[PDB]
Amino acid sequence: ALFEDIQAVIAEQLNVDAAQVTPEAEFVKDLGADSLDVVELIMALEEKFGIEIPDEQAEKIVNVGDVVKYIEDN
Repeated sequence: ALFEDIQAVIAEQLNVDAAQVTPEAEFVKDLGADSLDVVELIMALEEKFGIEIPDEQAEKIVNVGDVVKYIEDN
């Protein structure tokens, strides 16, 4: 599933437990990331899923739902 997949990349990149990584969970406030962490995370995801995330979109991405709903919509 695309969720378990991305959730995996998120949990390993941000060194947190999978159970934390929920659609509602925020990269910064909830998962302890800093802005640069999300930049690295996004690049690893673009790599993994071979899809480009235009900057306008990347800056709109606040939670794990935002990132998932993008990848699968694209």
